Amino acid sequence: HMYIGPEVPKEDLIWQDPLPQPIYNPTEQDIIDLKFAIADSGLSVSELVSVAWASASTFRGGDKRGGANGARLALMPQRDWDVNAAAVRALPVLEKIQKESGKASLADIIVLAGVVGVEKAASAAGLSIHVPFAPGRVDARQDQTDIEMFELLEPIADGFRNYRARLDVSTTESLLIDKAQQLTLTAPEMTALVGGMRVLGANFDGSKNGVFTDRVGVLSNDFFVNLLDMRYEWKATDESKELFEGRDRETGEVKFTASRADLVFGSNSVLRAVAEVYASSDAHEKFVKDFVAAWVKVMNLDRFDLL
Repeated sequence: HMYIGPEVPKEDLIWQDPLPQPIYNPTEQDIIDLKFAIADSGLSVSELVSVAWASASTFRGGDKRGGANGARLALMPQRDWDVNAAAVRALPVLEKIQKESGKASLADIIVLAGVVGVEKAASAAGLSIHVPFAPGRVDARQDQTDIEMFELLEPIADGFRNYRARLDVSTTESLLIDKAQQLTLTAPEMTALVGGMRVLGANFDGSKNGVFTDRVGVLSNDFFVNLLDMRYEWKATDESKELFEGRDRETGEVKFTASRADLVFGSNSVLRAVAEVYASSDAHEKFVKDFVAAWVKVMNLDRFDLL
């Protein structure tokens, strides 16, 4: 025997010292294992969706900064932002999962969590769908973050989580459009994300505003069906016109509450045309497929390495 054969693969070698900052290269089986770990973590759909959104939603198309790479949600100041309060209570579990595994960055794991969330919400609505996921993100550390000569702004508003920091007479609807264009979303993709994320229970503070469904955590088209249902009549609750009550016209009962961010989807002609497609009988699969595309789009905004 002359030993001139192919080099045994690195996956077969018994031992190799841990790098103090490992390069990761998760295998398909690595990703599958992480998925099961996340699904069995006891994190809810809403939390899985929340933590994923919070990490990714900082992207600015204007200059191409922000997004889920680097995992700044785990660092200051993002970890402490009011709007991220719900998201951040899920981090410690992914942090532990990341350590036990050592197969992927925390940056990747955060987005994987969103993938698992959307998949579960989909099966709860009677659909098996594959949510695309690309590994490769890295974790930034606190100092690397502190030195950077660009600035990411704590958001005055994020309509996708029905968050509005203070009223200053810039309208909530225009602030939602601003966020959306920062993320380079089209009007249809913005529309699927809002409706999706509403019924998923992704409001920053657990409020029921715009949550037009009795089955939270299920990726249905409930939001759209109930928003366009003429059975309901919509009234402002006071002079601000920031908050609305939807009452059954047949029985008088107050069924829903809503903010301006929710109501605009039925109160602008273009958005409404989109909403009425998603409301359609038998448009559920189509909605789910547009929500997924939109969601994955947002999750990948900053992935210039996937050149």
